[PDB]
Order: sequence, then structure tokens, then C-alpha cells
Amino acid sequence: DRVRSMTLGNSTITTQESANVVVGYGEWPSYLSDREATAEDQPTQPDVATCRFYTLESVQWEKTSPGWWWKFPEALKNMGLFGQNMHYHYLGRAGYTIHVQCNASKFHQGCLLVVCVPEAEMGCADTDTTFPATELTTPHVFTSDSITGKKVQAAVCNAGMGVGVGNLTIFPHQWINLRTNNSATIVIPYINSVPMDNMFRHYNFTLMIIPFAPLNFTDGATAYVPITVTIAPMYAEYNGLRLASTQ
Amino acid sequence: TVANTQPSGPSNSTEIPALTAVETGHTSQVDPSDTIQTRHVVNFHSRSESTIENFMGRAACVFMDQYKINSTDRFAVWTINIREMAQLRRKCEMFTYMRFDIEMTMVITSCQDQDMPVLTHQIMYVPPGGPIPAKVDGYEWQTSTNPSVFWTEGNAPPRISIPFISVGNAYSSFYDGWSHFTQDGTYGYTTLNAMGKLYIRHVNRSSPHQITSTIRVYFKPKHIKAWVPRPPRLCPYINKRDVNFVVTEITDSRTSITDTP
Amino acid sequence: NFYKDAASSASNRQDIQQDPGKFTDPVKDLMIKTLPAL
Amino acid sequence: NFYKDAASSASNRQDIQQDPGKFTDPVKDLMIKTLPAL
Amino acid sequence: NFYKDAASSASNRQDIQQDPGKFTDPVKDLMIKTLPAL
Amino acid sequence: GVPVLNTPGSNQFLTSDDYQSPSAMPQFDETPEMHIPGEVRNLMEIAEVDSVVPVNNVTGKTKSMDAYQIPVGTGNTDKTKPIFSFQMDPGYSSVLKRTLLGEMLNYYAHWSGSVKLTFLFCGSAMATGKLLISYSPPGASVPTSRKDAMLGTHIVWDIGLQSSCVLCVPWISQSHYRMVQQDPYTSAGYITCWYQTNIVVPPGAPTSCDVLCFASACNDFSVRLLRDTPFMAQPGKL
Amino acid sequence: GVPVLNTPGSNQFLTSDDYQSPSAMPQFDETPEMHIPGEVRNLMEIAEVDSVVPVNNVTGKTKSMDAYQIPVGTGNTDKTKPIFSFQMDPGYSSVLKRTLLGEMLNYYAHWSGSVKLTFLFCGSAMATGKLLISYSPPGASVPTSRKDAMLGTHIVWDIGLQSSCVLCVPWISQSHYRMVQQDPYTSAGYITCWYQTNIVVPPGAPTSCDVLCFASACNDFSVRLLRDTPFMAQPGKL
Amino acid sequence: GVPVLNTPGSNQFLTSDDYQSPSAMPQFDETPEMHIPGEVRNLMEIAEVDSVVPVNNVTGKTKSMDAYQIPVGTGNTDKTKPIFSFQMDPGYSSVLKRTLLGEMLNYYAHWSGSVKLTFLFCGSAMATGKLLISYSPPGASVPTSRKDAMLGTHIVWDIGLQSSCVLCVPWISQSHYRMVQQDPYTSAGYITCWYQTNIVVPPGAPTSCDVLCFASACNDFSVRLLRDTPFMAQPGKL
Ligand SMILES: CCCCCCCCCCCCCCCC(=O)O
Ligand SMILES: Nc1nc2[nH]cnc2c(=O)[nH]1
Repeated sequence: DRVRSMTLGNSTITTQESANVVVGYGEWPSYLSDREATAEDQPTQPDVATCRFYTLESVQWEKTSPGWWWKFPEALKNMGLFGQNMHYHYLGRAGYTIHVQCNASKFHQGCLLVVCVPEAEMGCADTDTTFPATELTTPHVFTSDSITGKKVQAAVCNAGMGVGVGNLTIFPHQWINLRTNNSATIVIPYINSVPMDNMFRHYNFTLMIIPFAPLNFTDGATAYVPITVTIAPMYAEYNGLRLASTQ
Repeated sequence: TVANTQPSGPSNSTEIPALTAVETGHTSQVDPSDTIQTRHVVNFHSRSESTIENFMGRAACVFMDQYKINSTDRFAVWTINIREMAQLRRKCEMFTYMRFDIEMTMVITSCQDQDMPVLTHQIMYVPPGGPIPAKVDGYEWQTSTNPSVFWTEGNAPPRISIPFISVGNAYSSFYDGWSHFTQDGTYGYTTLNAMGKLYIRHVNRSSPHQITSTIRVYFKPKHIKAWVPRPPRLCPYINKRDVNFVVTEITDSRTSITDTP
Repeated sequence: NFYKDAASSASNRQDIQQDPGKFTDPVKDLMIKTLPAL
Repeated sequence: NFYKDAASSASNRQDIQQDPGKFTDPVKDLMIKTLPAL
Repeated sequence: NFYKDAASSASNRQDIQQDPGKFTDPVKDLMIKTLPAL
Repeated sequence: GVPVLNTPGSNQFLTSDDYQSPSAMPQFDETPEMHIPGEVRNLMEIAEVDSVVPVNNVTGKTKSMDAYQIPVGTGNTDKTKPIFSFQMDPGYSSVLKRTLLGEMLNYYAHWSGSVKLTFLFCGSAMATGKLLISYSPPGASVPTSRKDAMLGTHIVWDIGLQSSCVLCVPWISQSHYRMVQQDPYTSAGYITCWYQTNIVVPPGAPTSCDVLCFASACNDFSVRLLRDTPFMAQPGKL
Repeated sequence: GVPVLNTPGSNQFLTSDDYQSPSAMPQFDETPEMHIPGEVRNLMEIAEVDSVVPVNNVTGKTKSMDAYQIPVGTGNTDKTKPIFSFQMDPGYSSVLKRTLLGEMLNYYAHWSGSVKLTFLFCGSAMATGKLLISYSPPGASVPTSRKDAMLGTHIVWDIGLQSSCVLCVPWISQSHYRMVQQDPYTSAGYITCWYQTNIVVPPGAPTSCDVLCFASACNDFSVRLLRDTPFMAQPGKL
Repeated sequence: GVPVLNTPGSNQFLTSDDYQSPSAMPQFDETPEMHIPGEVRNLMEIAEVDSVVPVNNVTGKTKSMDAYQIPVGTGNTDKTKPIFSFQMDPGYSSVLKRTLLGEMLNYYAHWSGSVKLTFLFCGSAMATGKLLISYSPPGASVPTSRKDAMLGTHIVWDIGLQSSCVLCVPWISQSHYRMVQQDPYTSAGYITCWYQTNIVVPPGAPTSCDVLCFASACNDFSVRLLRDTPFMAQPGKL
């Protein structure tokens, strides 16, 4: 039960050392029902053009790297037809199979926390101002210090949202322990207070990858150990066609 | 009630309850009946007081402001939010989405800075977009369709029930998103907080001496449904319109890893 | 119930429900306590 | 009902009735949505 | 009973019970009033 | 007698309460009920009735009749320019805040449902044309060309014997209700009109016509949170 | 009318009461209920979820990531010294007062049930070892040797493919509940860790590894007396 | 709502009332009930238990052990003199106001039923005797001779193997209850002891023995009107 495969919309994912997929809060994503819907317009359901695996830019994991975060759905804009249906539609749902994968040898050690946090409302570096939208969204890095300026407070102990970073285990999450597994798959149903929401101005969840045990290896092992994020929306549907937004 | 402890004996077998893998995102479901030898004990302990209705169902102070009798300091205005005070904020910033309807209780205590006759207070609530009064003889105060409470001192505190008045299927404690569609303007939960201002004044026309009343609003959530739990707040509450923070130590320190009192 | 409105009612403190399975073990493949994890 | 008088009673807020046909289409000759107006 | 909580109730003054046998004669071997003690 | 306990909220006056009160005039014989034509039992009966929309409310035309009529002409210039354009939210929009839809909507804080815009063409019987009336949900800017506007929920309206057309704004919203006041979180889209072809008129007919606009609610329309209207603005004693 | 008698407690405001109150907004149409994933109905659902325990919270490592990781090495020195040691009571203990178990426990005055400590080994796949994690109830001092610590409820944890182990602290108490605050009458025991054998590592693997600790509640865990948390400590107006 | 009428006694605080009051801690999970040995459900269970009576409470023997023991000797002098004599009313009598019968009786104003006095002889096994313990109801003076005392309800107690005797004071009263405080209308009789024959002791045994007295209630004993005890007499802040 360590080997697993995920095939979505002409893109399959192979893993051979992995924990089983974690279904966020025990709910598998699905299309919006007729009783819980709010928009009387026929939604667009391109199941194979958008609901497929998209591979983000990989990041180098070093001995002193604090962590990273992505903000979805927005991070998936201008990527395939999933980003084109954002610009032309006003509403959207998805279910985001998140496949974070980081391989190593049996002579490397380290432990990542791959956690999906719904509504990770970040905090500004200077407590009396507001920071631009380019700060939130090459994933932004945490820092093992305290930054100052018109930035998101990207310290690691307070994970950006101002909590204990060890208490991020309450969210749907996995661990990549390099002796056990080299990938972590999290399935996230559509979590929001509203049945459909705009995908640009609203970040439904953020993906935080935080090494609790840092990477360590002796001389001779490969120093370049990259972390690759492969996110695939599921059961994505759109509503409210209009002219394309320039963003 | 909570689960009883089943009796176990000495075991020597190829089954391993203690051996787990945390990296599966899985919390082990083991009991003390799996690790050691236990006796049969009947647990009559219940989890009745840890429920969300009992936890959140206590009236917490959410607003204090003064308004004087005999200008704009003659009446109070609140523009309703939970974020005014820290203790109820940390309970509500513990769940991402939560759906409840609240009753509010006012504690109005007038204090002299010549004898006050009797003080009658008006707590007028304007839903968002309504006409705001800029004076005590505003004309707004007549409440044709605004809810309003008239209270004279020396009586029970004014308690009225409020429904779930949110536009969305739940109140959102956190909103990781922007106000405008171009990702601009106001960031955070402030955008979602569209609940009307709360206006409090003395319906007494004047007074022979300066009387300063203070109001204390106590929300108590009831019929509570909460979704997506999140960790409690660690660092303090610098602002009211944003979750901004100074970085703080995660836990109190020790001198050594072995050191213990 | 002395009022028609449902928000104008007593708090339903009596009911006690819980589903800790959606937080402690949200995994797809069932994991037995007895068996090894992998 | 604690009083004999009918004006000394609670407001009958519960009932919900409506007949928008006497304002939106008060016409004599019935007009079908499908058909042309004339 | 106008409250759900059991501590928020009237004092149960009405009930009258007593077992003075556990204080006046706690002895193991039964002692008859008629018979000598030893 | 029976032991009672005074809870909070005693001896208060909540204005929106439902209590019984002693009658000042006991055993009063009311006037017998009579059937008066046109009983309204719900305010959404009288918000679903059409009402002319002052679309041309430019500076200098509001206190007149020219506010209601939309100038539509026959020419070669400015056929790639909108005929009109305004906010779709009937509470704060400076065009349809005063309609019967907007007058009954400003007593409320939340509103849901579809609104529909009816366009009466008030030209001659010989003048024919085609118009594109489009609705585009928010998220992007106002459509600046007819190409960008025909991507929203539009209708191409041929002008003939019927001479009237209904654009039903289909309630594409994220939430179940929207704020009547103007806030970014729940803002309605844009209603623009364009020339599909042109207005074509015979030699002797007047070449400058005008479209008259209407707006009402659909059958799924509802208002949700009572508040006071901001329009009246009493200054003092009458 | 009916003769009534006003008892004590009338016209008071008890904050934790259960009374009916008149609705300010009668006949309000609430937003229809929708299914949001992950409904929590009890706070002991979210205290039974694991959370990383800052065991290495020495002076200078708390405001960092090194607070969570427990240094475990391969050497000849200090193999008769504990790896860690801390109080078992999750309310006042300077190690696990901040965990999810300790955050939800500090809103309460009394607590009952078994807690369990899960230890994730974050070394290499070739490095193997054995560890003794022991719990000793109060009454004696802290165990100072592994001989004194293997008399309590311990576990010898072989480190291999599973790479994780659960020490269930079995709730050996005199009373049914314990105080969350620190008092002598109801004080929990001690959780010490020892080297059963050693950590053995191949020539090319890194010789300094670390154990990562977890803590959560069992299914028989309950909290009993609501109080305010001491952590927030508001100084003034925000 | 329903018309009510506030009677006298509203908004008062009577200390001995039976009203329901709102719970400060709703849905509180109490500690499970456990069986503790020796549950007392009535204070007349613990007034019917014997208790040693300080009959010899003369000046200089009260703050000692000699208050409890009654000196009984073997001689030729003073065999027509009482051994002891005291009031039978267990509330104000300076002998049995402090017994367990008198401690639980001083919380009450009225009392009814029979009390019984048990006399344990604490001499040697070879010393034998006979004693006359008599009760005489009021109306006359204290019996000054054994002739006048054997007219009341007496008992001639032979001292042997049993070594204990019970004088049941038979509740000869005019009314159903008596005052615990000392008033002439309801005053109990007198309990005197006399030598029936003598105490006879062998040559080598100690010639001065002593009788130890007890007092408890019977099964028909009851107390009737709650009041405060006068013994505690707090002076000020503790
Ligand atoms: C005199 C009339 C008083 C009426 C007062 C109405 C109060 C509005 C409802 C309270 C708002 C609750 C918002 C909670 C949002 C969150 O949980 O973050
Ligand atoms: N493939 C798949 N479909 C589902 N539909 C509901 N649950 C599931 C699931 O767990 N897996």
C-alpha cells in the first residue's frame, strides 16, 4: 500500500514510496448540488481540460531553508485552461489534488510539513500598514528571523498567520520524512463560506511546506534536493461568463 | 459518555498498535488498552461541556464606549465587530467559518463627573447602508424600520436576540483575500464585516450637570455551528481591522532539555 | 418556546454530538490499529 | 390570547400571502409568456 | 423543573431516610436486646 | 403566589417586538370589512411592477422629462460607442435607485433574485433596427467595445411590431444575497447597450428616435433585512 | 392577574444563563444551510489531533524551529543521561502548554483521561536505534538513571521502517479529574527518554539525527470546568 | 403578555426558602458518585450514639480526664449521700450539654423522646457492688435520701460480668415537646445515683474504683425547631 497512481485528465502521477492520500476533512470533492447552488446559469464543467495535474516551479531545499508557501487557486492562473477559465468566468469551484513530492537517498535526513491551511490570512511585517498583493503571491519563502517593511511577516515560528507552527497539524496535512516517503498527497474539497467564489481576489487555501527537521547529508551526497508541487483541481466548475480580466 | 477502558493481558504477538507512521497524516487511534495491561473501568465522564455550544455560549464583552449628556461625543457608535476585545476574539478566531445567531446584553452605568432625575437610554441599530445620525436631535433616531431598544436605569439589562444576518452561509473569522477584483484595496476579514453601526444616546434632552454614561455590550453566541478548526492565537492583537502581529516565542523557555521542576 | 422566531430561543446546550474521524484519520485507505501503517 | 379584544393581540406576522397578478398583468385578454403580445 | 441543570433545582427536603444501624450497632456478631451481651 | 424570576430584557421597549397589550377601547365595534380593489399583501408585489428608469440622468436633464428617454440615432459616427452603461445593483446605482424596484429595495439591507430590464422603443413604425443589450458580471472592467460586451449575457433585439424586449439579469452571484449599499464584496455587474446593426429610417420619418427603459423584479426576487431609507432626510419640524 | 412572587436572582444578568429573549428582527429569513467540509461539534475532536511538541524549548531556541526537534546523536559520551524530561500535566508544563492539547485545555480548570505521546524519528533510512521512553507517576523524584526509569510505564522503541511510536500515558490518578493549574495534590508524573542501545549510522550518513515529538488526547479524554485562558493578556485598546 | 400581580414578599431574600435558581455552570459533568462508608442521612442517627458524660465537672477537673469518671469507693462513711446528681434536660444542664446528644440538641429549640443513660463500671473483676440510679420527675425538690429517690423511676444495678447498665429516662412530660433552653414550664427531672448496698473488694484489689457514664437518645427521639448554637461565640476576624 505504498505504491500509488493518480490519473486526472490525461496526466498520471506515479509514486512508489508514499503515505496514502489524505482526504481533507474526510470529504471528497464533487460538483455543486442543485439545492446548495446560488447562480441560475448553466455552469461550465470542462472535466478533462482543467481537472488535470499542473506542475509548479520546483524549489531547492537546503540545510537552512525555512519554508515556502503558495496561494491557490490564484497560483494556477495563466497555467493551461484552468487559468483561462478564471479570466473569463466570475465564479469557480475545485477540489485540488495536491501532490507534493521530494525524493532523497537513504543517506539524507529531514522532515517536511506539507500542510494546506484554508484562509491563511497573513500578517504584515510592520504592524500599522498594509502590504501589496505581490507580497502574498517562485513561491514566497519564509525567513528564520524577523523581517521589517511593507511585506508579509514571513517568520517561521509564527507561520505568517500568527500561530504556533507546530499547531498547523490541525489542518489537512502530511509529512515527507525522507526515510519513509518521498511524496505527500492531500485532497482538498471546496472549503468556503459561499458556494462559489471568485478565484482572483480570494485565496481559498495556502500550501505551506515547512522543514521541521532540516536537510542534512555528508559530503558526496547530492546537494541539490528540489521540492516539486503538482496540484490538480478536481470537479472544477465555472459560472458568470464575461470579457477576460487583465490579471 | 467517554469510552470505557477494556481489560487487557500480557501479549506477545506480531501485531503492533504502538508502531505508527505520523507521515500518513494519521493520528493513531490507540488506547492504554493496547500498550499496557489495564483493568476494566467504567468511564461515566462526559464531554458535555467541551461542545461548541457550551464553549462559545457565554456572554463576552465586545464593546465599551462613553457618551455624555448635556457635538459628536454626545452619543456612541461601534460599527459592529468581534475584534474590539481580545478574549472573545481568540475564541472566534479559533474556527475559520462559524454560523451562529447572538443575543446582545447591554450594561449601561451612568456616573457623575445638582441631581440626575432618571436616565433613559436608546440603543438604535442601523443595518448597513442606513441613514447615520450626526447629532442627538438627528431625526435619524426615530426608528421606523431600524430596531431600537429604550431602557431606563434601575431595571434589568436590555437583552434582545439577533438572527444570523450574514450574506454567506457562515460568518468568516478569516478572509485571505482582497476587497477589489484587481487584488487591491482592503485586505483581510474587514471586507466581509458588513454589519451595521450601533448608535447609543440619552433620550433625556439635557441635564443640569455633566453625566457620562458607558455601555458594555455582551454577545453570547447560541445555536452555534463551527467549521474548519484552526490553532488558537499565539501572538497578541495589535490591530482590530487586520491580523497583524509582532513575533513572539512559541513557548516558555527552560534551561535544559532534561531540566524539570 | 414562547416566541415564534427561531433565533429567539434557548441555546441547545443539551445535544452532544461528535465526529473525530474527519480530523484524526482523514486518510483514504483505511488504517487498522492492529496492522502496520505501511 | 390573554385578552378578549381582537385589537389587543399579537401581530400576525407569520402569515405570508401574495397575489401579484392584480398588478403585473391586470389585462382582460390573457397574455401567454410564449406567444407574441399582439 | 424550569431548568435543565440538576444543580439548578429545588432542595429535596421532602425525603426522609435513615440507617442508624451503621453507627449504634456496627458489630459483626449480632447482639440481641434480650440476650446478655457476652 | 407562583415564584417568578425576572430575566434580562425586562421593562425594556424593543421597537420590533411581538407582545400583547391591553386594549384602550374594550368591546369596540370596528367598521365592517369591505372589499376595496387592489389589496397589496407583500411589497414584492409592487417591486415586480415595471417603472421607467432615468438612464439619461446627466447633469441638466434630471429635473425634466429627458432623463427617462435614451437618445438613439441614425448616423455614421459613434457606432462603436455604448448607447448607455450603468451599475446593475438597484440600491446605490445613480440610475435605478429611484425606480419602484429601487424605492422598495432601499428599505432593506440584503436582496436576492433576478431583475429584468424591459426596453420600449419609442420611434416611428417605419424605423427599424437591432440593438445589443448586454450584462457582464464583475471582475473585469466595463466593456469598452461591442466585442468585449458580447461575451456577457446579452440579447440581440430586433425592433419590429413587438417593439419591446426584456433583458433578464440572471442573478450570477457568489452568495445568496447582496448588499443594497455599495460594497466591493457583493457588487453587481454592468448593463451596456450597443448598436447591433443601426437604426434605419425612411426619407420622411424623423431620424432621431429614443428608447425608453423599464426595470422590475422577477418571481424569485426577495429582500431580507429591514432598515430605514436614506432618501427622506428630514431637516426639522415641519 | 395571577399572583406572582419575585425570588432572588430577579433583574440580574448572569452571563452563563439559558433564557429566551425577544428577537430584534422578527420573521427573518436566514441564509439557507450549506454543507461546509470539516464541521467541529466538540473541542475534544480538535484536542485529539496530534501537534508537534516544543520539547527543546531551552533559552535561545524558542523563537526558532529548533524548539521542536530533539537532538539525538551517536557517540560514546552521555549515554547514561536522559534525552529529554518534562512534566506530564499539559496545562502548566513549559513544554506542552502550547500544543493543541494544551491550548484547548487552558480554557478549562479540570481534565481527565489519557494523553499519548507520538515520537517521529527524522533520521536517515540507514540509521537504526532503540529508545526507552518512560512515564513515572509522582511520589518520587525524577528518574536519574535508566534503571530507575524502566520501573515506570515505559516502551522500548525499535527504530525501523515504521519510524513512529506512541507512548500512551495511561491516566494513573487518585481522583477522577486533575487541575489544569499546577497544584501539589493533583500533579502528573514525568516523561523521560533514554538510550535503550544507541543510534547506529553507516559511514556516509549524517551522524546527528533528531526525534520529533507529538502529543494528543485519547478517546477517554475530557475537560470539565470552563475558565478563561491566561495566554492572551490584553494590555489595552487595540 | 399574561397579566401578573406582585404580592408581598417579592424581591426579598428569605434565607430558609426553597426556590430554583439559574445554574452558573450549565451542562456541568459532576464527578461520578462513589460509595463512601458511613453515610449519615439524619442527625438523630448521630445523637443516638453513646458519648461519655462529664458528670464530675467540678471546678478544677473539667480541663482534664477526671471530669468523665465518677468516684465510687468502699467505706463506712457517706453511704447515705448521693454519688452524683444533675439535671435531666440535655440542652442547658452543665453536665450533658456537651455530649453528642447535647451538641446536636443545641441546634434545635424543641426536643421530644426518651434519653437513656448507660453506666460502665471501670473497676476490677473481683470488686462487686449494687447501685441505685433513679430518675424523679419535677414538681418536688431533689431527692436527699435513698428513700425519697426509690420512689422515682429507678434501677438497682448489680455489678458483675455484664458490667454495664442502661437507665432509660422514660419521657414523662406534660407536652409533646420540651424547650432545649431552661424554662420552668418544661423542665426535666433529676438523675441521682445511690449505693444500693456497697462496693465490696478483695484484700489485694484497689479499693477506689469509678463508674463511667454514657448518654444517648432512644428510637422515639426527635428535635423540632432549628436555631443557632450558642457555643461557637466568634469574637472577630479569624
Ligand atoms: C438594538 C438592536 C441591536 C441589533 C444588533 C445586531 C448585531 C449584528 C450581529 C453581530 C455580528 C456578528 C459577526 C460575527 C463574525 C465573526 O464570527 O467573525
Ligand atoms: N474515486 C473516489 N470517488 C468518491 N466519491 C465519494 N468518495 C469517493 C472516494 O473516496 N474516491
